[PDB]
Amino acid sequence: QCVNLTTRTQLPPAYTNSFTRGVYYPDKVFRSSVLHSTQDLFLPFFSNVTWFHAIHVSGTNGTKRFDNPVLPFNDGVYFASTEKSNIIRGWIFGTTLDSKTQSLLIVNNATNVVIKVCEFQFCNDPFLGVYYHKNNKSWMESEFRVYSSANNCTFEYVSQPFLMDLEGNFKNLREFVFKNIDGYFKIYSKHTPINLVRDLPQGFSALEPLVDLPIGINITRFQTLLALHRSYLTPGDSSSGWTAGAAAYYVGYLQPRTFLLKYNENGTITDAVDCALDPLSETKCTLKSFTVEKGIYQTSNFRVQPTESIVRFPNITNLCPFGEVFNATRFASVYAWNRKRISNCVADYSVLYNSASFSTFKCYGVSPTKLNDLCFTNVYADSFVIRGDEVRQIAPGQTGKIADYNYKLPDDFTGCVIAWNSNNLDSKVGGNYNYLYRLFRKSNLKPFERDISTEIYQAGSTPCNGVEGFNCYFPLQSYGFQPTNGVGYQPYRVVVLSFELLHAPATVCGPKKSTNLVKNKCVNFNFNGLTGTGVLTESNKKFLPFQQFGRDIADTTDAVRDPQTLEILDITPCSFGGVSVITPGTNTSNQVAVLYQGVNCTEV
Amino acid sequence: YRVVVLSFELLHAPATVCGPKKSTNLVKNKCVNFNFNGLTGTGVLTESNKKFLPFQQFGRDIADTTDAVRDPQTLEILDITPCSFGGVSVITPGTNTSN
Amino acid sequence: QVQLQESGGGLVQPGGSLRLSCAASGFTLDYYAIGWFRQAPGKEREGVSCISSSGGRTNYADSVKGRFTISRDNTKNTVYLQMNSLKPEDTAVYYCAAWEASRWYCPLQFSADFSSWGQGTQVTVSS
Amino acid sequence: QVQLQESGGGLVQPGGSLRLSCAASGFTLDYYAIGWFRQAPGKEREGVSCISSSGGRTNYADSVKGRFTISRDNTKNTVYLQMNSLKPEDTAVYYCAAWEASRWYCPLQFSADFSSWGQGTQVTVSS
Ligand SMILES: *[C@@H]1O[C@H](CO)[C@@H](O)[C@H](O)[C@H]1NC(C)=O
Ligand SMILES: *[C@@H]1O[C@H](CO)[C@@H](O)[C@H](O)[C@H]1NC(C)=O
Ligand SMILES: *[C@@H]1O[C@H](CO)[C@@H](O)[C@H](O)[C@H]1NC(C)=O
Repeated sequence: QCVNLTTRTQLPPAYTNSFTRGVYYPDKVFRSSVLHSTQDLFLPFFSNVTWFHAIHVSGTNGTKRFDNPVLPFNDGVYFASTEKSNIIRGWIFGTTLDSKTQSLLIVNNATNVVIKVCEFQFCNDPFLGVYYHKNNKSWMESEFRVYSSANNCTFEYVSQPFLMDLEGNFKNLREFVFKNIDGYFKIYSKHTPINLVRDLPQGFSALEPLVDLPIGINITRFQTLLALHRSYLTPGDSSSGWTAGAAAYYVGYLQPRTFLLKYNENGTITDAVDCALDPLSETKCTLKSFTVEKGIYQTSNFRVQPTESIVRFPNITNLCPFGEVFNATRFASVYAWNRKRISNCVADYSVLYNSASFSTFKCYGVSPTKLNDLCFTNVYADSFVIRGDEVRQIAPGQTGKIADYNYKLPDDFTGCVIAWNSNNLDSKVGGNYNYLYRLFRKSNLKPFERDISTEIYQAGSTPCNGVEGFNCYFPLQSYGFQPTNGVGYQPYRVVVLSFELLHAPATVCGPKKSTNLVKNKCVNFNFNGLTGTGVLTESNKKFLPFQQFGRDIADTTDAVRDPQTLEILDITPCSFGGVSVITPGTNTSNQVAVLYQGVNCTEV
Repeated sequence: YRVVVLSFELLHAPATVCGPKKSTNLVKNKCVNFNFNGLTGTGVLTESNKKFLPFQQFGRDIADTTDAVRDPQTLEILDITPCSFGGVSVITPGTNTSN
Repeated sequence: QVQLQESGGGLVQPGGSLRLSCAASGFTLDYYAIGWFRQAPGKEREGVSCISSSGGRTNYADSVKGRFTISRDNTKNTVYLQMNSLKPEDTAVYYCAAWEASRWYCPLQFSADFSSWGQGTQVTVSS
Repeated sequence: QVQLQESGGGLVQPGGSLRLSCAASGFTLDYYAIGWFRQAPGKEREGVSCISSSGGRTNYADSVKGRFTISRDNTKNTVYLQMNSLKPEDTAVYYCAAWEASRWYCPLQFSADFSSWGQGTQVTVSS
């Protein structure tokens, strides 16, 4: 069972420098007197790592509390331990560290190691209550206070302890590397006696492999398991803990790095070099030796990657007579519909959506958000004053009086149905009966068919002969549009837009995103559909009025005409080149010089 | 009746249970087709005096070709050599003189 | 396939509390504002409480202020309300309407078209 | 890798609407003419409807005339059936089949080779 401790209070982070450590055997092969280059997850040289006291006394009173934050686990972790009295005991791994996601424990008592992955319920301060015996004291008893409960256990492993016993300055360094790739939880280990060095010692030490585990879980966050020698019920004034946590543990974060490892005739890594540190090391990696002679070598290449984007594209003056339809005065009757044609215009569909004024927004065949992007060939517009409960019947694949008798909607409908009301504008106190609606027809219609005939339908067997009477009715009845009618009986201004997507030239297109102009900076540019990377400079060339572009002798674009501003701009590809290192023999000096071929010294 | 069911998990997952099958007795100094722990190759096996690290199972030349392999039974690293390929040349005078 | 469904109606005591929810299937409700309306026996359908598409703008009738709390979850696509201290004047049929505002403003004070209507549920307060 | 896949099957009310789609992967469906066919419990594989490769010629069954709609998108390499005014006689397993005109004359109202077949989708109409 877990016992609550005091707050961590978010102690400030502290940094130190790691000098050539974390070098572990990257594979399981034997190499003798050879230089091998490996690209994998490692600790950078002279990298800056975060170090925590096991116990800190930060309060003015002298409160002894642990430095046990839960730290992020990204692409492996290097964990160093300078310790003397066996106070760090294990590690927790997972994503949530709760009863929601599977979590892994490694713990080390005096006898063996225990490794599990289950559904643990983890407390805020897991720890191990460690106490000595009253007679022997040779070993210690550990009471686990790490998790509340465990379920769905999927692995178990017990073997020789990872940490050796430490039972007055023989502090030792345990260097560990933990990685997770392809369901593989790998631990590489090494221990070394240290003397009179508070931080990591300077030197090299190969880290041998210790175990691989097929846990196969997702792990993003981890914590450090530590041991209470004291009592949480009665915290002593001082010395109840272990020398106020002089024992320390260091955390470094691994990255994909390249290393040149030198295997000797033993197959022990006696030296390594990282290729990304400094140009001297880059030269050593590219030449595949630890010593370079006096001369000049070429290591890599730079390209000056662009920093932003620009797009310009001309906008036509006239837009559309959308306001002639949507904001019209008089509308058509439902028996004699008003199709309107829209072509050779730029259609602003952001206006209709941002209007936040139309009740129904249902576009079929085209997503609502993308009307301005893609454009079409021809547009047909209809907009009417239909009753409210007859709104849902304008979408293809439907049944209803209007949906069956008046106007068919083909299933393969690419377009939009967008509706709202017309109460304050199309209703009158005496009722607006100028809209005539059909309820009787001889047969159902076809998609996009129009009938305006006013023939009297024969409900019975005798012919009407255009004259009403028994079993004879006029085709059209008028609606009682009143401002006091209920929601369904209200007048409803509904719009149907039918678009044409054909293998034909496009005459209607959407609004075009045009941005600001940037000069003398490498940028990705899109002029009238031409996309590229370059730096745009003011050009003296003169274009004839009907010309737009310019090419060199070698079929490469070099000059362009800005559509909005009639200036003429020329393009230079963004400066790149090779990088060379001038260096004398490594046996004489370790300083180098860099030379960038065929570029100007401003972009560097 | 005492009944035990053994359910085998065959997925794209690491194999922790395997059958040693028959530990085929070592036959050396004659280039054979060998399959050590999944490595399949052809060549002659000879006793070698190199020392592999306990975790190391492979030995690599300067190139990618593997040379020495550790015996899982009893260590004494064995080394591999492809067994003497070559080419045949025919020394003959003019056929109008002798065959 | 646009469908609106009520959940949580029933019989309670005056002064009590209950929670009603409108769920929906066939389309997403984050774009729509959703209002709650009620029809009493012999009375017209009144506006009980409206909430915007993003939930930042809300409307309560003067008779329902301080007892009703409207809310929505756009992630799971439902709209909730909590009524406390119920009265016999609140017993009626109850509806959820999802639509888009019709005028140039952010609030939802006024009424407009009521795009999609569920079948409703009965809420009864009597003791 | 020639695959014809049916999608959109389900249970619908009589008088409702439904949409079925046949998609082609591993080959071009524009070159083939595609027909929707059916098998009912205890009945034979009857020709419901057909459309030509270009879509300029179509045939329907008299049992589905005036209620069914066949079409195709040759750019998207698919064939659609929309299904309106549904009757309980429309519950069955529906396949899409692609073939080439194996006779003279443009129309496809005769039955013929059906070189490629799908797995089928269930469409049930009952209420
Ligand atoms: C280490 O810290 C110093 C300042 O505290 C900083 O200049 C340096 O960038 C850090 N190390 C790394 C690798 O960033
Ligand atoms: C090579 O091997 C021995 C062990 O056999 C080791 O102790 C020795 O120091 C190694 N040689 C060098 C130069 O490191
Ligand atoms: C480019 O190089 C020339 C030398 O050829 C120099 O005069 C000029 O100032 C440089 N311009 C930039 C921006 O570096």
